[PDB]
Amino acid sequence: MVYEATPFDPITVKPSDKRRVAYFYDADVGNYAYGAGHPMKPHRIRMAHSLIMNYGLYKKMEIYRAKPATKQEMCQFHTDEYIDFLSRVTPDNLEMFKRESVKFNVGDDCPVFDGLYEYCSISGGGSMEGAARLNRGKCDVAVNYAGGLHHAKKSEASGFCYLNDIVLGIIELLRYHPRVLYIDIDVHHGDGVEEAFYTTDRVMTCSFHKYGEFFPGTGELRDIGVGAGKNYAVNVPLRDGIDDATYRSVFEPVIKKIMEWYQPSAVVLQCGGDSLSGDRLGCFNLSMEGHANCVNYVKSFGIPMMVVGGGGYTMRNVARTWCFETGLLNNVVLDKDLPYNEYYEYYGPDYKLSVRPSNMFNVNTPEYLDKVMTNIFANLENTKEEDSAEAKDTKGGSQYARDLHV
Amino acid sequence: ISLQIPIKLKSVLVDDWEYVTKDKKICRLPADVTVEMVLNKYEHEVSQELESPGSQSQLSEYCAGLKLYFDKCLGNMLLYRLERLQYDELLKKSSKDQKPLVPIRIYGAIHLLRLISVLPELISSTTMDLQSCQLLIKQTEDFLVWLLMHVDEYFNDKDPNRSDDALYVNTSSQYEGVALGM
Amino acid sequence: LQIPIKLKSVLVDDWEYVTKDKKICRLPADVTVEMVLNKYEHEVSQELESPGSQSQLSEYCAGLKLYFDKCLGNMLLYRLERLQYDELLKKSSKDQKPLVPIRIYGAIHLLRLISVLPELISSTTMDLQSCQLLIKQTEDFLVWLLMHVDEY
Amino acid sequence: SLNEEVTFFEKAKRYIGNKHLYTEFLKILNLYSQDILDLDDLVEKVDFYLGSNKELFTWFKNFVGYQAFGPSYKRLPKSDTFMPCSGRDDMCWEVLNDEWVGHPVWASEDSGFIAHRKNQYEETLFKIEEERHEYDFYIESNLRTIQCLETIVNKIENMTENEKANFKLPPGLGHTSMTIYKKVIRKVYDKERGFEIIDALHEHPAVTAPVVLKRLKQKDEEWRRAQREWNKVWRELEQKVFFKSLDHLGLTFKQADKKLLTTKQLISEISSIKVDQTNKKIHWLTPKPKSQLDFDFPDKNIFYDILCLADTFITHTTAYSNPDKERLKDLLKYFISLFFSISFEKIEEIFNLFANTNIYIFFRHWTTIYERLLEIKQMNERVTKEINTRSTVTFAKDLDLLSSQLSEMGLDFVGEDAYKQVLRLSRRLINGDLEHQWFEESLRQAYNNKAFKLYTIDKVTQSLVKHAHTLMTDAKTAEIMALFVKDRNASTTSAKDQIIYRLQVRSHMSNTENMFRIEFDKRTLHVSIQYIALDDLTL
Amino acid sequence: KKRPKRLSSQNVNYDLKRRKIITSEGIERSFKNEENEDFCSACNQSGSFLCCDTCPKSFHFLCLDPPIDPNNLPKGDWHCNECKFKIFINNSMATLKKIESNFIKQNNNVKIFAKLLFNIDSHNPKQFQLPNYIKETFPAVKTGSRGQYSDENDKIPLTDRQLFNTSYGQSITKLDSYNPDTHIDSNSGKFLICYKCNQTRLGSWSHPENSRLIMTCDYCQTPWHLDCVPRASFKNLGSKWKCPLHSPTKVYKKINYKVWKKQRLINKKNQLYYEPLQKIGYQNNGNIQIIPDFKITQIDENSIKYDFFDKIYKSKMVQKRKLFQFQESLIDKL
Amino acid sequence: DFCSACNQSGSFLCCDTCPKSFHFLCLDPPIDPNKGDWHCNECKFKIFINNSMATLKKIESNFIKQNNNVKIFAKLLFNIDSHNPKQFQLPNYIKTQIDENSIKYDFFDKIYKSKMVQKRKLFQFQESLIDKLVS
Repeated sequence: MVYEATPFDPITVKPSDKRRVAYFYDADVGNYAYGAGHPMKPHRIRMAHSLIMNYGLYKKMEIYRAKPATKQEMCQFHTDEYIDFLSRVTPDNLEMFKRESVKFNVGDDCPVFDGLYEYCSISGGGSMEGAARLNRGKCDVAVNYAGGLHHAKKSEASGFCYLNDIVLGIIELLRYHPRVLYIDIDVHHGDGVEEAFYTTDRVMTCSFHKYGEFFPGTGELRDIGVGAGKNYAVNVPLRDGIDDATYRSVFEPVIKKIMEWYQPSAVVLQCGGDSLSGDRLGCFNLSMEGHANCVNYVKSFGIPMMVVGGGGYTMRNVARTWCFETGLLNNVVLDKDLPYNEYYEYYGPDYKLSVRPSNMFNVNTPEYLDKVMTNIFANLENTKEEDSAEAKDTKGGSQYARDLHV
Repeated sequence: ISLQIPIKLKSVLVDDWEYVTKDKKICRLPADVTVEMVLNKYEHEVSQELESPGSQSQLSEYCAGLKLYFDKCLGNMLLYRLERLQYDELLKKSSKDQKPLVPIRIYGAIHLLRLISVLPELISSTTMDLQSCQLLIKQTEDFLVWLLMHVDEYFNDKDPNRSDDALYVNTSSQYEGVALGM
Repeated sequence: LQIPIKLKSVLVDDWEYVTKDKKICRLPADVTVEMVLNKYEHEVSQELESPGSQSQLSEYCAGLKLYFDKCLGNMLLYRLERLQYDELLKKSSKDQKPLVPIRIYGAIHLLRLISVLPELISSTTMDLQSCQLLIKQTEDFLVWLLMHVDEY
Repeated sequence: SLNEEVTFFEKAKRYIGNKHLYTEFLKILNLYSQDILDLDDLVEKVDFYLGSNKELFTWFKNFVGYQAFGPSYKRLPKSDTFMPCSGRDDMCWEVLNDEWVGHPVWASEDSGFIAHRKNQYEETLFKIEEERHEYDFYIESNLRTIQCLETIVNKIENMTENEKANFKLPPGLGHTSMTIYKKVIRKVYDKERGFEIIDALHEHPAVTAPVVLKRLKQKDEEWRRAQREWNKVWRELEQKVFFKSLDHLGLTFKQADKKLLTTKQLISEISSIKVDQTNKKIHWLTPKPKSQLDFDFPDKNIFYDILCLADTFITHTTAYSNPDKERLKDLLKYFISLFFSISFEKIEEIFNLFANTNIYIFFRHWTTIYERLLEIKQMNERVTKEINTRSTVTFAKDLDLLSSQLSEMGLDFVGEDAYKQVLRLSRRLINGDLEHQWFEESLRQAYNNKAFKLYTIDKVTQSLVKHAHTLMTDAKTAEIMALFVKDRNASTTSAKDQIIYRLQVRSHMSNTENMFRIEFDKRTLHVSIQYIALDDLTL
Repeated sequence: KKRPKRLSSQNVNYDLKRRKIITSEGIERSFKNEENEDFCSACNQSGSFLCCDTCPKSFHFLCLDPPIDPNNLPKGDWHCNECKFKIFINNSMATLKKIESNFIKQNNNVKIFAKLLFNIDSHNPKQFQLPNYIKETFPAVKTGSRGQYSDENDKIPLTDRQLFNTSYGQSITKLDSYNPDTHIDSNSGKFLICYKCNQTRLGSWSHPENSRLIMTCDYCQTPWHLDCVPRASFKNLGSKWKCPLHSPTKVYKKINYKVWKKQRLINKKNQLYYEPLQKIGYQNNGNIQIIPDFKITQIDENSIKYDFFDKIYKSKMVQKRKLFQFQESLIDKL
Repeated sequence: DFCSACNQSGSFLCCDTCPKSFHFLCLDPPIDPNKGDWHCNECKFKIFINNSMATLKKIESNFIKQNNNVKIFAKLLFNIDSHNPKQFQLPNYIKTQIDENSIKYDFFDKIYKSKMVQKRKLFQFQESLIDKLVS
């Protein structure tokens, strides 16, 4: 109800609940590049998998290689012409699609590269297979670091995002789970996910982002919802450099009230490297410990949840955070020492599993967050195809990426 | 030469300019205030309320000339660059439905006001007898006064976010991408 | 602009009777304009007047009184009434007293002010809204005077 | 009630205090009264106007009898809704929306966005990450293509020749991917030749596949040895930039502390919190009995540590004369021993004070040095336990990946008290043998960028001794401190000597100089400052 | 010790990044024998163009009288609409006469619109621009760099203020450095005072966390704390910020709805006009200004207070009448 | 000759500017018939401010501001001496620092009168409810 300014408590695992974790990964997701000077690069997933494949975490969880989504599946939310354009555009014939490159906003903000359709299909199939496995009870927590995009609209490509696999996973979750809650904990607010469920009540979005004429420009205490979606779109705008304790104090009570009033049957988490320490885009000061503590807080209630990797521009920090999140989801803590992997020389000079908080000024005053939370809780008072729905995915357990050499 | 226009219609035109260029809005293709019915209503209202001393022939000549001028004037100096794409879409639809396009019947009175505002420059563009210019300007001023007499019936402000019939709809991002930047 | 007519037959009776006996034989009126308007104010301002502002009615009474003070010898008399006004001016001159017409004239002099009011209202640059409010106030006053023919 | 509703407008006018805002308030009231604005928006607007006046706004609410979307998401017409997706069933059609959409170009009014500012060290790190990502992406794509092609050629060679001649393959090479091998071929060959090489590999394997695999193996060997070669440069560059990249405030602190420690800055701060009560708000509980109530001195040994720092800077400075140096040291020692209860313990390692601006600025410098050193002392045990248990990873130690020539010049913080170590480092910088940049790097490595306030400890100590020299050069401040010495009698005889004390310090002061009352209680080591603007001056 | 000048590793590429010498490698023996300007003439805008050769003028693909899709271009040296006359009808053949005078005989009873109907096709297409006899009658509206509308947005948008030092030129991500500059106005050297909590909240150099973010309104220069208004950061792009102490431009009522799109300013010989007629209620539909065609009424303070009290007491009266009707219904229930 | 203020011919009254006949006992101003040069009331208005000074300046703008609590017409209170008065004819359709205190007292009196009006109306409604209840 009021911002209590409680200090950052340690990350309690509370192992009373044991969650069967299904990690979805494809070896082909890291072999696609946007180009030099571009913030988005899917190569960060490969080292996130490598850190996962170097802690012995495969002995506590199920690895999965999802079948990539087809045109009949990504068109469950996107228009047919957008998917038809995306499956034929390559960076050698853009002049033949000069109209559709600016119609669907595929220019310089979202460039064209080889395997773009393949990467989008991989991400969509991963999200779909994770949601189908969560729906049938085959897993307790589904991990989808291999691709996840919140900026993608119905027929618009924006935010270095092309295919909104999050809404596809939510749609898959919507066929059995009635009430789904989408939690966003990064900067560059998920306007695509929020606007895709703005006028519905069975799915509501909660985003902790940055406002003040940032890149998305969407997210406000007045952005609440229209039609049947009134009081079913929650935005918590934050200023620059919110630290770990401030993020905990602004994250835990609103989540507690949200699930004490909405009580969702499914959770979609959008953890990412956008709200981490100093990277190419983003101004938050939330370190590894607070970012993992938010997810561990979400893990404390034992709700069947989705964790989806989103942004990330500095691959070492986002890989460290995703590895610690995977370890926390398996009811264990990881040592700060980094094991020897294929990207041993990639990480920082300390070579430790830690993202250092950049000592910069925090402008999130207690009274601003107090009035934001009072407005949010006032808005919260009223809250009281051929092979779709497919759980068919390859096991992919024979592969390994663990290094046992010098 | 010179035209005197009511100030309320000038404010309506400036609001149209704001809605198109700044607020990025376009008029509704299913117009209920179209140029043909508005001109016919004006002609009948000024013809059934007074006698015919021979000036009604001149008024019908002016109405027919305005209709013929709006038939082919809409695609040349009207139609801001944003709303050109809707015009192309309806032209393609009309050509697909084997029907020649008549913009008098499917465009509202805002474009008629735009034509009236531009009309002095078109008058100065061509070489005309001055008495003909004075007569045409007098008829245009009388029609503008009549339009001011029914300003609320044909021009009403309504937010498209709160109502579906507001003579102005929002534009999708695909519309902005195709119409502007290409 | 037009004023409703119910009791203006008294006005034409006076118009016929000014040439006979002037319709008034007492140079100071027994029932002057001051107490007539005071009884009107004590009658309407708490019976039919809605709560809120009564300043429009008080300002109407004050403006009517001040206009009557400026209506001296101007569209308010007949020829015999002009002679009566000359006599009043003469008898108000030896005692140097400023002759106010409110305390010397009766309700018969109000009707000629109200009847000529729309013609001179239309004779000046006056906003139509103010004309509507003024004719509404005069209609109210005449309606109040309809049930008070004793003063008439 | 009685004679209150008539005075509401005058009360509102005197409360607003601005004529333009009063005219706007009257315009809002009028447009409410024209049956245009409803009661709820009127009450909200008055709440924006009156606000903190709880009684007036509550009476307004009692008098008036009072008890849908944001700046984005404009609604599209239903004509554009009918965009066939061919994948939407009834549930997708009923749970998704096609009318209310918002775009980033609409939220910024087509004026763009401002990216967050990053220092050039962060840009160097971004360049390093881009280069490492490009090298590793090329390495991994080539290695995956080599794995696929080596499986292909093994399956070629282990069988006979008739199906070796005809092994027509679809796109994908029997794998789940479609174009990674195409990308590798296009990168290793020309643009116009990669297509034809891919075509002949698809339509005619077993003739060209082993040769292209050998070529890719040679290219991968070159790429691997070059990545090994350049990784040393990339590792050495990021070691000197990473702590600079994290320290967003440290590189600007050299200018920020110089800009915001002058006399005018402290005058403005203390006058701002002085006027922070003298405003439209009502006066309650003798407002402003103390200007700030925030100047306590909890620690003690910090007194002796700052005294040692000042002694070292005095022995280093060549500005003041040696008798001036000795008299400055004695004056600082006596001022510290008299303003507090310290009886000059060894350093070998309610009472008021009415004074001018110079003593105030000098004591402000003393307090800010004390506050920075106390903030360092607060996390001393935690940072000592962290620096004493920083276990280096064994594989990084064996591979010589550990950071060299950063703390190997004696700038390490391991095995010693961190607060004493930073005190010794500040003393060495005061004499000058340690580069200021290297001191900042050592502090960043030790305290994890939490000690950017100690970057200019030498400069603030220089300002400290400079303002202490101003305490002993003019007769006015000398008379002020002499009267301060005469004021401290180890006893409290206040409420009688205070008035003539104020008059006496007024006789040694100008008629426009701001008075500062430096109060200090006998216990709890508390000092507070009263900013007097000569309101006590009755002349 | 960095020294990246040598150690070039040209084996792959001397360039730190990816030079194209691997593309220059050519082992392929595996087969082994088994004048036009740059703006739209109708638009004055950049982008893709369709350029004619007979004239330098070029148009956009959509801004043409027969608006053509870029995916199906007309082949055969397409000419502009003006160019569809010079080397075509009415200028090349059947010339040596004024075709405008000859056009009059084709149509009748359109004599006042005859030569205009002749001249309509003799001109190139052009986007609609409001002529300089309508828009200059409003002193706040302006024509943008692309012909866009502009009335009260943030004037002179930043062009060189996007680059600065590590101190953020437009925001407060740094420490207390911008606090004494922003909290103190340069006109009088006095601390700016927030309207909600009447204080400065300047904080201190020692404790910058106590300071609060404050910026003035763009119209009335009202100092407002960022924590006293639903605002996240500074409004320095797009439109000017408006503090909540201003009269609304357009409002909606609902019990379909009304808009009341303000009044605007008419500066054509100051035509806006003023008139002081009777007080105590006027039905002026807003558009007032305070003294101590488009008609701005003249209204003083006592008229406003009398109208407000009249509205309040009328509301009390109708409420009382509704209560009377409810009690009458209750007594007819018995 | 005639008399527009007498509706008859009668006697003659001369005027220096635009001589229009009247009666000596029926002058437009109520002054002594026996005299020097006399201007008509419309002529007096013409020579007051319409000739050379205060003509572009509108005195009506000052006149509306200087009659407090009398605002029903500033026009008819101004143009009452701007023309020569005539005999009344039956029309054809029948056959500072102290003004603020004063207006504050007037506002208080109006609010009080509204308060007794509200109290009497309430009391009447309450009595009506009472004697309807006892039936």
